[PDB]
Amino acid sequence: AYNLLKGKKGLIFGALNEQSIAWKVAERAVEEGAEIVLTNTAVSIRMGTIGRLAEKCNTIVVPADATSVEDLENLIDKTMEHFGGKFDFMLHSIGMSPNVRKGRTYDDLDYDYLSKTLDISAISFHKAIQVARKKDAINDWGSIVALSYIAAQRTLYGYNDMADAKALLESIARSFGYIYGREKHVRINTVSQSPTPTLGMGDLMNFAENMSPLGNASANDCADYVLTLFSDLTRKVTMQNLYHDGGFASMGMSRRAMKTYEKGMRFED
Amino acid sequence: AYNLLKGKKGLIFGALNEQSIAWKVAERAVEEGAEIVLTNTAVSIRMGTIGRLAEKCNTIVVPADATSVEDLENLIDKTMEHFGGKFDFMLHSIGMSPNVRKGRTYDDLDYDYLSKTLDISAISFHKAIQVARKKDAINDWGSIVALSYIAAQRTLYGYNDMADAKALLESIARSFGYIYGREKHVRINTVSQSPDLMNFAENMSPLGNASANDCADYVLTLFSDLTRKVTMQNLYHDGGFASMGMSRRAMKTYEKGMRFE
Amino acid sequence: AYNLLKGKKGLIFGALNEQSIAWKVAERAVEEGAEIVLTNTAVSIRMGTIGRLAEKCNTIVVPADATSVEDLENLIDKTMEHFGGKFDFMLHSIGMSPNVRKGRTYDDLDYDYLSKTLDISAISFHKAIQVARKKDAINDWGSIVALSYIAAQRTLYGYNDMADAKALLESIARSFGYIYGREKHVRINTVSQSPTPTLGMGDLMNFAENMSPLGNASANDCADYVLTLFSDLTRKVTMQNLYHDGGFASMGMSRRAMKTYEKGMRFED
Amino acid sequence: AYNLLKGKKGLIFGALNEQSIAWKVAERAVEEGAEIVLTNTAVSIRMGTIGRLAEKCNTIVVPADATSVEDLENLIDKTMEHFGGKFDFMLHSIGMSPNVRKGRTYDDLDYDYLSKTLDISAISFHKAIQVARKKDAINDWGSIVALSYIAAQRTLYGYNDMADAKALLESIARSFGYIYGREKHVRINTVSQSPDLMNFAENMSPLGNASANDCADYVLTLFSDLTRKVTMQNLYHDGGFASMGMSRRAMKTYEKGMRFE
Repeated sequence: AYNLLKGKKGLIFGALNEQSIAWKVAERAVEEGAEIVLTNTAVSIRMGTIGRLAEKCNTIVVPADATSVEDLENLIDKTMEHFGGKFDFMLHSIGMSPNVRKGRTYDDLDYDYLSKTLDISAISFHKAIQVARKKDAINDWGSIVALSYIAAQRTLYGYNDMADAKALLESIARSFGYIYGREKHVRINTVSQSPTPTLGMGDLMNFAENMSPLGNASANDCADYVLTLFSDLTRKVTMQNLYHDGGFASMGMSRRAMKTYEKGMRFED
Repeated sequence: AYNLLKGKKGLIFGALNEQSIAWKVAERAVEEGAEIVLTNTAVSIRMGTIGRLAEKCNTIVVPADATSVEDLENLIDKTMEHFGGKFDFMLHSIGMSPNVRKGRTYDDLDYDYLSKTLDISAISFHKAIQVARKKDAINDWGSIVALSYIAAQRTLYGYNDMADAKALLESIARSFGYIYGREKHVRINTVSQSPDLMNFAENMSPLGNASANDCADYVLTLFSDLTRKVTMQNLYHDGGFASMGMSRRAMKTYEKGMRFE
Repeated sequence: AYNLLKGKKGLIFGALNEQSIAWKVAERAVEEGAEIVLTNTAVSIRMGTIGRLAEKCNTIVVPADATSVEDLENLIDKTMEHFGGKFDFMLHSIGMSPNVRKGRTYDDLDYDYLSKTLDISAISFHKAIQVARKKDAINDWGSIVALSYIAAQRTLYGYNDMADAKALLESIARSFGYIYGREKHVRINTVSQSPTPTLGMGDLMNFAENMSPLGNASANDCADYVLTLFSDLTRKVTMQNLYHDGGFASMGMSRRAMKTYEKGMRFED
Repeated sequence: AYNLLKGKKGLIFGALNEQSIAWKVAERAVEEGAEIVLTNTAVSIRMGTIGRLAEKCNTIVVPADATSVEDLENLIDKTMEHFGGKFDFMLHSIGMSPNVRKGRTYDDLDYDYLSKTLDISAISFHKAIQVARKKDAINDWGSIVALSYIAAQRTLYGYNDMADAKALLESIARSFGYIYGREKHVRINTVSQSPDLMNFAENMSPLGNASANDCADYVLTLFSDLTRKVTMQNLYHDGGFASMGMSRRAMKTYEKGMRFE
């Protein structure tokens, strides 16, 4: 409780449940003296899950499909209403693939499903920032963050069209980082996070834990790092893809990972 | 004339005119002993230019919208009929942004325009590979190349949504490289080619900018058996640009600009 | 003044004068509630410059050639004495090239001078960390930072053998990051900083200012960012080369840089 | 046999035995119509193995400690005498760590050992290029390659100070690439080659690990005129390893390891 975000206002997407990273950013950002507004889809809100978080953080849950420019124009107006003007930061934490959910392989994509994957997981970020820019919703030296994963750089079996969506997301962070930065000094970055619970499940989380010298970064560790990016101490950090993974991105082989791999290869013999 | 591609068969997208990289790849690939099939839009073919290349390369041009799975299915069928079965290599050299054409700023995109940008410039690559995979069109140890640009990594003002499309294209090369590679050992790579920006890149690059002729020669290596273990790479072909922070030549021009200010 | 480094102890190398980045990290780290020890060469101290900073921050200036394992073993003992035990963080900010100073070009190196360049600018970092590790000088979840520059990745005319030294420095951060991390969860990173005053002079600082949407990062901006890395909020950030450059690393061409370049190319005609 | 290097002349360091990449580069380079000169340490030559390669390649082996500027001066003189003037390409394939040989952990390095590691594995590359530049030994549009490994970017437990030496080697390629390129248009690149680690890399890489034969073929492309605009690059030649996060094959082996635990 350093009061890092004292007198700072933000919008957080993608708080579903207590386990979700955007949920932890929300409750941890207020803890640091921030006012926030929450958003998710009606089918996400109606369940009644996020409302509980929007009790804790005081503040409101504004319904919006983040792929709908209309829903985003409403979201920004209702967000700016609630704060009584501009805000400082925004957390984008959205992404799913109908290709993954319908069990299509990467060499058997449905291209309507792919358009949805790219729209929900990446273009939504551009849409959210463009609506904000047009309504001048964000103060000078504000901070926009989107969550990403290293499949954007290095292919992960079964992660499918989400890898390509994360690459597109990270590029939008650069492209829009330049425009918003040269104009109003607003910084835009991606945090490339460890695989986190709720093919990003059991065996992969063990591999990444063992490979990473500091182990996997928790959702709480992620929330911790993101606060730094919303603080004035990261003002000159923009257009970056920041690995938050206990060193995973910088590792070829750990002794601990090889010890497991060698057993898989040798144990029987 | 090394006969690098003797006995090899190729499909080439994006040959428009004599200045096109894809055009130079087609004529160099035939010089190196490859058989090829050309493809572009019906409208491109109708303008009469690509027919000149098909005659020189002793082959056919098959009309296809590369964003249309149906057209790509027809194309792969006609290509395999022309060759009498499977082929070895494929060049994707397509890309266009309606947002750029209409002079839209990056913070005033049309999202229907952006959909077209991504589809023509990136998803068209996935579509062509997936149709080829389903028809088993490509021989084991085949080679697929798409052309890209460093805006995929580093922002160029005014390159607009094409930067994001290139980032997506390069990711498709990796995603599909893994899938096509593990089975049939087909390699998939992007060549990040050279492009006032032209003058800046020329002076920044110790060897100067790569020409379309230069790029054609480099792509031949990737279709050759000599690059069989090179896959899922984004290969800078730019006379050193991607590895430069500042050259003497580029700094001298910039300094003169600071003094005229 | 968030009290980020409340009850935290560190060692800072390379404070020469008020303009120097390690000087600003020192005075800014105490401001955030840290105790520090200062070090430089006798010829740096004797001038009497750093002593003034070691008045402001209370604490001592311990003389040490950071290329001498003997001087470093003394430094760590005297540092741990002064704190009455282990410390938490360490700032490495050392580097020069006799090749640069004697005006030799990269294709006319003196190889004794190169050994010195690599030793002062990179191997010194390994030496400092190895001495610390052998004396268990650093608490669990401690943070080691070395300052670097993008010439490590992208060649800069006239920057000479320093580019190769920065590449070697950044690699040591990874190599030692893994060892110190898997054992005692100590994180190790490099901050790749903007060109900063005291070929990293006038025309280059203008180019980097114009190219970077947020302009060059100051020594004060750098000190700000480094505090985040010493804080508990970056615990899972290790083996990273972190660009702090107003977006330089992520830029191909800004409108503002091209406006200057086009004048250089066209103005006369 | 493409005659890729017809009329070209090369100097090759690091050929020890039939299994060496440098050995395979020498014999493939001659097959492709190059003339070469071989170099290794006096002690290496005395063991009798490399003389077999010099006979096959119809050439000489010149003794040189590649860390000795004096020996490199003698080598470049003898090479240029053998060829009757300038040559086109050079392969650096040297590297050894006394710290690794003596089983020193990375947090217990000997700094005299580390000096030797850096000198043999990295600075030797600068030394050879600088001596070649001063004697103007290399033709315009020549090609210099050194062999590297991805430990330069991503940490492998037990690869030790060799990881840092590879990071330094790759930086020298860029630093010297710019200087040699701007004048004489000589390209300088590193090839980041494949290497239980061998099994892990084989299963992670969609195409499997690159062999020394594979690497020789790829290096031929970099000595050929077809790669003239490729410089200051670190080129992964690894069947896709550098672009992989996790493969099905690698994950299956790892899963079996988790269950045996």
